[PDB]
Amino acid sequence: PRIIVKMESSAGTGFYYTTTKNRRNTQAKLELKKYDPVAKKHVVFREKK
Amino acid sequence: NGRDSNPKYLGVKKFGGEVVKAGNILVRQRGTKFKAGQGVGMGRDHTLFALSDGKVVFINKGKGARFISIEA
RNA sequence: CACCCCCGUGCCCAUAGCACUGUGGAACCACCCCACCCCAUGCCGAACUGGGUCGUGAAACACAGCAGCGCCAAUGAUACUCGGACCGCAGGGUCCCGGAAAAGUCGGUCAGCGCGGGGGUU
RNA sequence: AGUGGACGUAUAGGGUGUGACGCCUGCCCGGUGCCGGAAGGUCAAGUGGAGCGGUGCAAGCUGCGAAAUGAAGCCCCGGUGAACGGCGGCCUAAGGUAGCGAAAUUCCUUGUCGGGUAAGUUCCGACCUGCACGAAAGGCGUAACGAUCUGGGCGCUGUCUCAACGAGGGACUCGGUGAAAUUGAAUUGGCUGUAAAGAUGCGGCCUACCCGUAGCAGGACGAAAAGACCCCGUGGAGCUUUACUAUAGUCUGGCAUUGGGAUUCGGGUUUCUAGAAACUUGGAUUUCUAACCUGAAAAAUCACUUUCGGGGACCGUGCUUGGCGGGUAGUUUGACUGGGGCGGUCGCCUCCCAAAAUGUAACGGAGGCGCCCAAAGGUCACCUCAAGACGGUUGGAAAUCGUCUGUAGAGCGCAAAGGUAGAAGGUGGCUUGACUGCGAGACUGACACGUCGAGCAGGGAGGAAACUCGGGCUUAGUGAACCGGUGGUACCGUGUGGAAGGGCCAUCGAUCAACGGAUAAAAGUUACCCCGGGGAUAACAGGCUGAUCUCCCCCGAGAGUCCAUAUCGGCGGGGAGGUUUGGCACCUCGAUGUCGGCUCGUCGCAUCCUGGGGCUGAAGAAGGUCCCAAGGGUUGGGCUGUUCGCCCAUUAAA
RNA sequence: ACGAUGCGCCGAAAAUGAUCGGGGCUCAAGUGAUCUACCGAAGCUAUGGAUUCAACUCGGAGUUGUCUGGUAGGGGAGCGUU
RNA sequence: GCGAGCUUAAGUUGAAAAACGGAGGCGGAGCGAAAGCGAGUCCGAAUAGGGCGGCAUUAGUACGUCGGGCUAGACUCGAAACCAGGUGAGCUAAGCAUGACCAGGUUGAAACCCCCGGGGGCGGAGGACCGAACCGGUGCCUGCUGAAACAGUCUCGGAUGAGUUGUGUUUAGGAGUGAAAAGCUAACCGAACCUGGAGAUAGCUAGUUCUCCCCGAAAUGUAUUGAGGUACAGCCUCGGAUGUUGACCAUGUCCUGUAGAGCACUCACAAGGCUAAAACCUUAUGAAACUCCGAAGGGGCACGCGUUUAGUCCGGGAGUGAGGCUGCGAGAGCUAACUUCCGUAGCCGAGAGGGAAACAACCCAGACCAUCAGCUAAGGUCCCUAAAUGAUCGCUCAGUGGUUAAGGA
RNA sequence: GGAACUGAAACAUCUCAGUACCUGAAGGAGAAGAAAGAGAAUUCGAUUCCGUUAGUAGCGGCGAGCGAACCCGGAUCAGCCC
Ligand SMILES: [Mg+2]
Ligand SMILES: [Mg+2]
Ligand SMILES: [Mg+2]
Ligand SMILES: [Mg+2]
Ligand SMILES: [Mg+2]
Ligand SMILES: [Mg+2]
Ligand SMILES: [Mg+2]
Ligand SMILES: [Mg+2]
Ligand SMILES: [Mg+2]
Ligand SMILES: [Mg+2]
Ligand SMILES: [Mg+2]
Ligand SMILES: [Mg+2]
Ligand SMILES: [Mg+2]
Ligand SMILES: [Mg+2]
Ligand SMILES: [Mg+2]
Ligand SMILES: [Mg+2]
Ligand SMILES: [Mg+2]
Ligand SMILES: [Mg+2]
Ligand SMILES: [Mg+2]
Ligand SMILES: [Mg+2]
Ligand SMILES: [Mg+2]
Ligand SMILES: [Mg+2]
Ligand SMILES: [Mg+2]
Ligand SMILES: [Mg+2]
Ligand SMILES: [Mg+2]
Ligand SMILES: [Mg+2]
Ligand SMILES: [Mg+2]
Ligand SMILES: [Mg+2]
Ligand SMILES: [Mg+2]
Ligand SMILES: [Mg+2]
Ligand SMILES: [Mg+2]
Ligand SMILES: [Mg+2]
Ligand SMILES: [Mg+2]
Ligand SMILES: [Mg+2]
Ligand SMILES: [Mg+2]
Ligand SMILES: [Mg+2]
Ligand SMILES: [Mg+2]
Ligand SMILES: [Mg+2]
Ligand SMILES: [Mg+2]
Ligand SMILES: [Mg+2]
Ligand SMILES: [Mg+2]
Ligand SMILES: [Mg+2]
Ligand SMILES: [Mg+2]
Ligand SMILES: [Mg+2]
Ligand SMILES: [Mg+2]
Ligand SMILES: [Mg+2]
Ligand SMILES: [Mg+2]
Ligand SMILES: [Mg+2]
Ligand SMILES: [Mg+2]
Ligand SMILES: [Mg+2]
Ligand SMILES: [Mg+2]
Ligand SMILES: [Mg+2]
Ligand SMILES: [Mg+2]
Ligand SMILES: [Mg+2]
Ligand SMILES: [Mg+2]
Ligand SMILES: [Mg+2]
Ligand SMILES: [Mg+2]
Ligand SMILES: [Mg+2]
Ligand SMILES: [Mg+2]
Ligand SMILES: [Mg+2]
Ligand SMILES: [Mg+2]
Ligand SMILES: [Mg+2]
Ligand SMILES: [Mg+2]
Ligand SMILES: [Mg+2]
Ligand SMILES: [Mg+2]
Ligand SMILES: [Mg+2]
Ligand SMILES: [Mg+2]
Ligand SMILES: [Mg+2]
Ligand SMILES: [Mg+2]
Ligand SMILES: [Mg+2]
Ligand SMILES: [Mg+2]
Ligand SMILES: [Mg+2]
Ligand SMILES: [Mg+2]
Ligand SMILES: [Mg+2]
Ligand SMILES: [Mg+2]
Ligand SMILES: [Mg+2]
Ligand SMILES: [Mg+2]
Ligand SMILES: [Mg+2]
Ligand SMILES: [Mg+2]
Ligand SMILES: [Mg+2]
Ligand SMILES: [Mg+2]
Ligand SMILES: [Mg+2]
Ligand SMILES: [Mg+2]
Ligand SMILES: [Mg+2]
Ligand SMILES: [Mg+2]
Ligand SMILES: [Mg+2]
Ligand SMILES: [Mg+2]
Ligand SMILES: [Mg+2]
Ligand SMILES: [Mg+2]
Ligand SMILES: [Mg+2]
Ligand SMILES: [Mg+2]
Ligand SMILES: [Mg+2]
Ligand SMILES: [Mg+2]
Ligand SMILES: [Mg+2]
Ligand SMILES: [Mg+2]
Ligand SMILES: [Mg+2]
Ligand SMILES: [Mg+2]
Ligand SMILES: [Mg+2]
Ligand SMILES: [Mg+2]
Ligand SMILES: [Mg+2]
Ligand SMILES: [Mg+2]
Ligand SMILES: [Mg+2]
Ligand SMILES: [Mg+2]
Ligand SMILES: [Mg+2]
Repeated sequence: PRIIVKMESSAGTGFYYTTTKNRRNTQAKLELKKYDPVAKKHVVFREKK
Repeated sequence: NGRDSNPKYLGVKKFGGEVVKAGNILVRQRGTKFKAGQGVGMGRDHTLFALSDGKVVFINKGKGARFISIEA
């Protein structure tokens, strides 16, 4: 198995994926950050995958 | 044993009395063996590089109180 | 920078610091003064903090004395060493020239320079 | 095709292993093999084609494509040993039935006792503590047999003490014929030193008239075969197997050769008062004789006919499927390494070594990493830690609170060094800069990688702002390149338009850890060995060293009743010699023959005898021990290849 | 009488034949201190001579200086044979 | 030669001679992954860069010669092997068909017949006995450039059987045959021979010849199925450009944590006082991984305030990547080694000449040539053997000189 | 029908190579040949051979390496029969 994993993060409207490790450790489900790809402003990123 | 690790050629890369271009690296260090005077800015691994072109000068009362300024 | 003194903020960057200690007083600063609220304490207006006089120089702080402590610190002499030139089988060591500490003694100091302001001799 | 088995047919033929005869042949089906079973698991092509897509106006064409159904075979379950085997280490399937045992098996080992010899490492018989016996890779016996091996005894011997005399064929001399391996060139001595460390050839010193001839076998590291031992070569070959890969062969499903039919049909169509006759597309047993195979009759193999006889749509063969496949075949089987092997190591981080720049080796001295953290980040704001003493509730050396001291004696996620008190340590509020596009400048590296990085854009986050954010105090938390997966993008996309496929940006797959990484895919063995090389490199011998070995000397505790030193000398120290086991790797792998014996010897002296002494715990005698002394001398046998050692029996002494 | 020291004695045995290189040396040829005088190299100086380079002159030549140990190697000028 | 252009190939026509032949090649524009834009271009949402032109527009191209590179035997010789198609059973390993051979002597199985399994006769069996041929090779010796490429004398095995032997014949290369050694297969069988592939490959060895001039190395670093081999640096040389940038030495400045030295922290540790002994004080010490300290030196910069001549880059060719000693400084070792591994200087490698008897490394001194010239270095001056049996104050009477120490006198 | 050394610095795909070799048919030659083609201009108009395109395209453990064709230029050019 593994503990930590490399999870992906698609934007609302889905153009992009930033990919970085979380860890099943403290993060038992949560994955909600933000970044700017195709749109100007940084947008919400649901790092579920 | 018989193990060992690569050299990290650290040092005072630029010695006082050396003109320096902006972005020249002047001291390499594990930490703040030098503490960066006026004109200099210290990086992530605590190497400190000049920002402004000019002469390099050592402020140095020592005992962790050594600083590197650059004079234009 | 007329003379002192206070509040602050620098340079310096323990020869400036500690302790013993004495002066200080509503001028400055400081505690005490109260707290539903601004604001805050992972409990306490102790800390921030907001509303103020008395009171008091107690404590803290400022300023003087102070060589018990720390801090600095020669000269002199070495240690060591650059070059030169040697001995000992060896560990090791010597000589010539020149650079030369560390520790200790002698002795030095409870500092030294600014800038703005406040109140004094009215 | 044809043959052998075999013109044989289960009392025969093939294979495997034991190896007359005798008494016998125990335990253990767990793995492996094989033989049975075959409820279930898995498993190819094929049958099926539900759906997912292109491309066309569409008909249609076309790329993928499940579920179910598909054999052997493996997983599973029994069993099988005169199957492969196992029957031991202060739980495994079991743990040794008989018989034997110091063995052809015994390391310690010359085991202990007895036998035999004056003396027995051998041998024989007992014992058993069987390193490391054992029952058809057979256990225990066995008469007879053996150019078999071992031990003994008789007999006789020149095997020997110890050699002598004789014969003949050489050998030698004369005449005739007359080669060979070899050969840098030779005007080619002894010592001692020196040099690549074994000198005729370099140094000194000694000796030596020129030349033969018969002899010997120390030297010329003599001769001969570019070491068969050892190491190396990304050499070779033979052999092995549960290394890899294939594959003859071999088993299995489907299709063709290959067919009528009855019989049960999950189903097809037009057929008809949920229904069945014409009929199947198949499958399934069963059966049939024209395909085919095979056998008998004047016509031996073959063809005909066969009153014919048997099998039979199987067997055989063609394609294709999946399995078995050391029988065959082609190969893989790492390096460093004070010789190879074994052990260890292979990448990154920290310190010392590292000789005050950077750098620097070692199978040198120490230890870490193959990750973590949704907050251990960004920012804003706020706290200050060990430890001690006095005092204290159930606790008391150390819980917890309270005062005093407290540039840190703490902490910093893991290892340490640096660093840190105005914080990187501790504690909250907000949110993600754990951003996209860039990169002036440098550090570092052979490259390739790697490190740091001001500032600009778009846009965020915190702060009232200055400002700070493109990860963590820092230094480890990692692998180019190829081949592919997933999401975007709209660059190529072969006549054109599309699509298939490809490119790009993102991301995923690596103890490829032998960590710059030979393939997608790989172990042994050689003593039957072969080649090419190496004194680049071991075994011997010489050399250098001298830890270990041999020896001496100093001291002096005590022993010696007494008295250190007649003798002996703790615990420590100093030297010598090069004889031991070594280290090192210097000459020698186009060759330096190695252990023991035998034969010749010669030298040292640290002296076993003999000679001269001193002291003595020397009355005498026999001694002890030290000094001077190398002329000579120092025995014969049993045991073992032995050196050695033990023993017999003597010695001036062995 | 303990001491510092200068030069020496003992301590101090290996293997074919000895030795400081030999002779021989104290009636110094040992030694420590000084001072000369000479020997002594392919180093340096003299005379002659030729190359490499470079300046300097005339349409390689000549002058002045200078240089010339050499393995793997790089460069250059040339001699011999068909 | 022609030059912003330059030139053919195949061929055609001529040949005692060469011309024609422009298909085609190179220069002229680059950036990009490509579409594609174009002195601009890729990355990107615009500005920060990369390559590129301007600028120095550095002129190209067809030949010749030569240095290198590639590919092919590719400087020459040299494998053990592998594969293909053949040739071989006239040797030898077996089979088959068919013929032949085995003196002589010993022993006396059954069966058969008498007297009671036993005795007698009789008979003539056997992988029986002895021993010639013959077949075979057991032990010593000789032979060992042989008489002989496997024998000879003597000794030994069998010798009616699983025997010997003729002829003819069959079986062969991963194949045959094998009472089993991997033995035999035409005198080298763990895979014959011949021809061929084929000049296999060879990171391995050896060898590579005419002369003179000039310069002159390396045995280091990193990477490697790498270590005795290669790649890239490092060092050499040739040419072009640059133009003192070099180099030593001096001044100025900065950086360093060694020697030493110290305990202020860490480990250790020496005698005491103090005390529920950690702690504490007086005194006393060691430290590669201890540092309150801390030189000499050393490195970077700048100058040249001073003598010198190297340097830098760019293009062609290399080799070297095995080092050896000594001294100093460390590690490893035993404070061993002509030991092993690093730093550093010098020599040797690549070095001649004088000294050190001799002697790559030590001490002196870098050989252009010639001289029957002079001064010197190290080292020397009794004879060998060149040069003071020099001078002056001593020292040692030991041949010390001309081989150590603790210790004694 | 069909190698293997060899290269790949090992070695399986790969190459070495349809090389060597064996075997068959045949001639002075042979083969091939008169487009159900190349190809992208609605061109070409049999086959063979040279130059070239060109180491371009492309194939490849995308490794060692392997490598076209069209256009165009020449040599020769006849299409005939069922
Ligand atoms: Mg170790
Ligand atoms: Mg002084
Ligand atoms: Mg000096
Ligand atoms: Mg010195
Ligand atoms: Mg001095
Ligand atoms: Mg057997
Ligand atoms: Mg015994
Ligand atoms: Mg025995
Ligand atoms: Mg037995
Ligand atoms: Mg006995
Ligand atoms: Mg016995
Ligand atoms: Mg058995
Ligand atoms: Mg047996
Ligand atoms: Mg017998
Ligand atoms: Mg026999
Ligand atoms: Mg006997
Ligand atoms: Mg006689
Ligand atoms: Mg005679
Ligand atoms: Mg004669
Ligand atoms: Mg004659
Ligand atoms: Mg010697
Ligand atoms: Mg020598
Ligand atoms: Mg001689
Ligand atoms: Mg001579
Ligand atoms: Mg002889
Ligand atoms: Mg050899
Ligand atoms: Mg060999
Ligand atoms: Mg091999
Ligand atoms: Mg098959
Ligand atoms: Mg298959
Ligand atoms: Mg095999
Ligand atoms: Mg190896
Ligand atoms: Mg350093
Ligand atoms: Mg090195
Ligand atoms: Mg902070
Ligand atoms: Mg920034
Ligand atoms: Mg911004
Ligand atoms: Mg705001
Ligand atoms: Mg995609
Ligand atoms: Mg790979
Ligand atoms: Mg590597
Ligand atoms: Mg053999
Ligand atoms: Mg050799
Ligand atoms: Mg050697
Ligand atoms: Mg040896
Ligand atoms: Mg030995
Ligand atoms: Mg030889
Ligand atoms: Mg020889
Ligand atoms: Mg004696
Ligand atoms: Mg006596
Ligand atoms: Mg007596
Ligand atoms: Mg003797
Ligand atoms: Mg005199
Ligand atoms: Mg003179
Ligand atoms: Mg001279
Ligand atoms: Mg000269
Ligand atoms: Mg002249
Ligand atoms: Mg020269
Ligand atoms: Mg010279
Ligand atoms: Mg020369
Ligand atoms: Mg440019
Ligand atoms: Mg040319
Ligand atoms: Mg050349
Ligand atoms: Mg080249
Ligand atoms: Mg060859
Ligand atoms: Mg017989
Ligand atoms: Mg008998
Ligand atoms: Mg025989
Ligand atoms: Mg007999
Ligand atoms: Mg062959
Ligand atoms: Mg076979
Ligand atoms: Mg033979
Ligand atoms: Mg070939
Ligand atoms: Mg190498
Ligand atoms: Mg290179
Ligand atoms: Mg420069
Ligand atoms: Mg300069
Ligand atoms: Mg020290
Ligand atoms: Mg240094
Ligand atoms: Mg200047
Ligand atoms: Mg070059
Ligand atoms: Mg090397
Ligand atoms: Mg070295
Ligand atoms: Mg040691
Ligand atoms: Mg050495
Ligand atoms: Mg060595
Ligand atoms: Mg050499
Ligand atoms: Mg030299
Ligand atoms: Mg010399
Ligand atoms: Mg000498
Ligand atoms: Mg001489
Ligand atoms: Mg020599
Ligand atoms: Mg020499
Ligand atoms: Mg030497
Ligand atoms: Mg000298
Ligand atoms: Mg002279
Ligand atoms: Mg002199
Ligand atoms: Mg004389
Ligand atoms: Mg002494
Ligand atoms: Mg290869
Ligand atoms: Mg191969
Ligand atoms: Mg052919
Ligand atoms: Mg032919
Ligand atoms: Mg023919």
